[PDB]
Amino acid sequence: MQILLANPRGFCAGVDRAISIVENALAIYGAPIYVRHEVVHNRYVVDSLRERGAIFIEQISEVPDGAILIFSAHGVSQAVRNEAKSRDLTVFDATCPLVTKVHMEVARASRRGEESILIGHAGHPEVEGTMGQYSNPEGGMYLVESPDDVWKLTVKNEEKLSFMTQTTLSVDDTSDVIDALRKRFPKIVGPRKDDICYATTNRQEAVRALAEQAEVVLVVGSKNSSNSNRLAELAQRMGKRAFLIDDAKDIQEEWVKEVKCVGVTAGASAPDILVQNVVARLQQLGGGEAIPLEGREENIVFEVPKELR
Ligand SMILES: C=C(CO)CCOP(=O)(O)OP(=O)(O)O
Ligand code: SF4
Repeated sequence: MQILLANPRGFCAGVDRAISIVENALAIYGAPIYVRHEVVHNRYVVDSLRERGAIFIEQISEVPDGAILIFSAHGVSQAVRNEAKSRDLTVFDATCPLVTKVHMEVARASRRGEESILIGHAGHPEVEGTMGQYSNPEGGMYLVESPDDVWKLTVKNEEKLSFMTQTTLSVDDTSDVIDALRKRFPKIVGPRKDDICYATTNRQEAVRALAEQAEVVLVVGSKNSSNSNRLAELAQRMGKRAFLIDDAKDIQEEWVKEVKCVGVTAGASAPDILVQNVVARLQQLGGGEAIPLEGREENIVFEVPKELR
């Protein structure tokens, strides 16, 4: 059994920064450090940090007065940032710069009273944060997930309309939704293609190349990781069996019985030690040296805030 590794895979720049933000806070100020929402969507990263004294909560009301609070990499609404601000709290913001970029555009549209449409998945914290940058009661902020949602949307002024996207979507599904938006609203304005980040695009491109060669694909990532789910889906749609797994213990022997080529990749929040343990398990089940595919080079790093060096 040949083991192939996708490239790129694993940590993006935003996740690396967000994790360092919480590790350095804990180091500078000692435990506890409160974090609103899982800092990134990975069970192993979250447990590692909790076991070091980060405490993960869902609402600002759970955080005591005097505390240090970190916003997750997914970002937060204005109302959240305001509730934190009115409270007696030291705040560090781990929001990925690439999410912040979308926030600034939503905020600009709000100020203009011009309506905006986000493509994204209902209930995701990134969507709640980005929708929550819009407050102008005179325009509007609408969420669509699919062409069918576009076909039912009505807006107040279709001559003044722009769109934004969640950072971790399917590049291909999002393309379909934009084509629908432009047919329904010919004067809609947007970025040249979408707001899907470089890491999400590259890991999709990499898993496409991986699935071309492998009969089975394992995607290391947590159930609630939106970008990881898109990797598994992509492979499945190319007709490969694909499984989303947190660690090596999730691998079922049947999944790889009589398989000649298995591929492994990792979503943007999954640490490389988990992939190493997956490879070790595949090897026990008969695989050989893991071979990395050639891949698009990633070179972007986002530094922690100077106050957290
Ligand atoms: C940290 C992120 C903000 O885009 C995304 C990368 O990590 P993850 O925490 O797995 O988020 P997603 O559920 O949006 O994919
Ligand atoms: S997946 Fe993209 S937007 Fe989300 S944290 Fe990573 S680099 Fe930032």
